[PDB]
Amino acid sequence: FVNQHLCGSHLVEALYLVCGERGFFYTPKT
Amino acid sequence: FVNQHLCGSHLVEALYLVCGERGFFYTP
Amino acid sequence: FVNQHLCGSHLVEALYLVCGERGFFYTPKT
Amino acid sequence: FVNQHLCGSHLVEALYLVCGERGFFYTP
Amino acid sequence: FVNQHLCGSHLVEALYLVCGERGFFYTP
Amino acid sequence: FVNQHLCGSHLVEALYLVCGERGFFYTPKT
Amino acid sequence: RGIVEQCCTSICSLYQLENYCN
Amino acid sequence: RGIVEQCCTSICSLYQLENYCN
Amino acid sequence: GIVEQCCTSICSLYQLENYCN
Amino acid sequence: RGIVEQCCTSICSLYQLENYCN
Amino acid sequence: GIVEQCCTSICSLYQLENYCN
Amino acid sequence: GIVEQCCTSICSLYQLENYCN
Ligand code: NA
Ligand SMILES: [Rb+]
Repeated sequence: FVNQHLCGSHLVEALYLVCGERGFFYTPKT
Repeated sequence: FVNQHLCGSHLVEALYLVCGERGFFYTP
Repeated sequence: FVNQHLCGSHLVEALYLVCGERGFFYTPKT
Repeated sequence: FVNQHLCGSHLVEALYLVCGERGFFYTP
Repeated sequence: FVNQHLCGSHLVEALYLVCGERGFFYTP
Repeated sequence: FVNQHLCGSHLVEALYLVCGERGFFYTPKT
Repeated sequence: RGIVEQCCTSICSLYQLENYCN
Repeated sequence: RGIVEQCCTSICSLYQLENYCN
Repeated sequence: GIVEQCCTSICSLYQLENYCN
Repeated sequence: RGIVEQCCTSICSLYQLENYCN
Repeated sequence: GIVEQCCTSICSLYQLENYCN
Repeated sequence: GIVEQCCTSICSLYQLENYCN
């Protein structure tokens, strides 16, 4: 797996692969 | 035929721009 | 809506959502 | 079934790389 | 109908995250 | 064609257009 | 009913994505 | 005829995207 | 223009719409 | 057989993408 | 949180999973 | 290689093709 950096929509895009059958929560609040 | 998995790749990308600052939950 | 920053293809990608039924013009010339 | 909306998401992304410096108009 | 070209756009994007440091070949 | 910069997944994404009927090899090793 | 259903089998505007945020 | 038509219902090379720029 | 406005500084919803026809 | 086949006509987990790397 | 952890520093596979329900 | 060439400096069309088989 890609062990560097993952910003913008690609951070959200990766959460769709990693979870997949589970779904993901994305909370950026500081 | 309209695909569960592939279509959902754009839905999560769009919700990133639409919600933005607040956040969002996803469950397929 | 996301009130920060929007560069590269994501700037063009957002113009497909925001407009949608209208289309968009993209002119970068300095 | 081939979808008007979803396919167009890659068309606008590709035209960003193909045209590049010059620019482009889109109308669906 | 499930499209050879469009589906492959997400496959190459996912292989970028899955393989990552090692690398990958693609042939359609 | 876009003669500037092309990083992250977009570098891999462009290799799918440019090659297309050929495929592409992506080797990042320093 | 549901974002999955309502945005894949017919197109969605920016106001119905605002129905599904947080 | 049209990018919509000609690049969704059959695949498109990098030269026919060059037909539709600006 | 488009890039000057939203990539350099903070952009908005109802004006990247400005770029719609 | 093949990533093309096995990840387009049915969904793929992160472990079968690991079958196709380098 | 999510952004603090993976966009600022090096992220991982089995913990961006942490964010799955 | 690939990243050294196009992410660090200006890339081109007919040589990111170089990476096609
Ligand atoms: Na797609
Ligand atoms: Rb990016």
